[PDB]
Amino acid sequence: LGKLQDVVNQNAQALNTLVKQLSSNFGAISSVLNDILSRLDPPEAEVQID
Amino acid sequence: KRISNCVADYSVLYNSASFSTFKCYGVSPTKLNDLCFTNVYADSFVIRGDEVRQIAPGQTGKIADYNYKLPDDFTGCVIAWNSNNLDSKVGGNYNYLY
Repeated sequence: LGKLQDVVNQNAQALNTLVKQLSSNFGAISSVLNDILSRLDPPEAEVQID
Repeated sequence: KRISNCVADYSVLYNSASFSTFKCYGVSPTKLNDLCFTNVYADSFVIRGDEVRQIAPGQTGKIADYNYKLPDDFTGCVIAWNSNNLDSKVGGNYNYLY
């Protein structure tokens, strides 16, 4: 079945891509927000968090 | 220097009340104390009084560009102090190079 399978595969792939989006830095020095907070002071690391 | 398989605290390295300057571009000693790091490095050298200004992420000059370049994502601490009573002597101390 093609019609019933596309509506599930597309949603699952969109959810997977949403998960993948958290693995990118978006031009920052780290991906996870805890690492920059642990390694840099919050007054200076505001740009990366923003 | 490489720090591995060693547990310690930075509180002793701060309450000496003898360091003239303190430039940790990263986190407060306490901030980097509460969390757990994997490895710590130590780069020790000597420098003049007019060149401590240039040791900062995002500055130019003749020492920060030709001897040790500081990257933008520099999360380390810089601890500097005066010990001119031991590493200098009368007649001209020229043992240090740059």
